[PDB]
Amino acid sequence: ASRLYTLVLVLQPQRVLLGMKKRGFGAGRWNGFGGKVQEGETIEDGARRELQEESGLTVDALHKVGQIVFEFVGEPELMDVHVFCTDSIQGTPVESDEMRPCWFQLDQIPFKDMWPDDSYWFPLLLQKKKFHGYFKFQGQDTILDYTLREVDTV
Ligand SMILES: Fc1cnccc1-c1ccnc2[nH]ccc12
Repeated sequence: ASRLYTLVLVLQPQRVLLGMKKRGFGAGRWNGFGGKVQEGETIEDGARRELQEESGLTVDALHKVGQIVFEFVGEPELMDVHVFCTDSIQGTPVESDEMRPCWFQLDQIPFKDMWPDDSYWFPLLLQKKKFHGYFKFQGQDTILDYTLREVDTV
């Protein structure tokens, strides 16, 4: 009933890396790096793979920080997004035809140009909290209803 996705935030003490997606689903918004998990791959391995594909960066250990389920009314499949963070990467962020990376100071996170749910859970990430969330959307701009709770085990 749900499809697995990953989302990785490279979050360091004073800055966070986001990428502006150029095409496809979510294009035109700043976000972390991620995508669909493949057959025979663990969620964390898929998170690591997608970070490389989309940003050019190599991460070793990833830390689980959240799970968010998205419902888009009128679409049957829920999107089960597993969120991870890291403070330690190798490589320089790469701009490609699919993605434009940029570092942001923590006070300048571009919420108006991000998915609207990020305004709810990104501040929990910044304060090193973990969470379970569920957001029901109509279209890509309107949150009809949501739940969001902090957890000790993701
Ligand atoms: F950007 C996506 C890509 N694939 C699946 C789900 C999302 C998504 C949907 C709604 N809000 C979001 N905030 C951060 C990611 C995200």
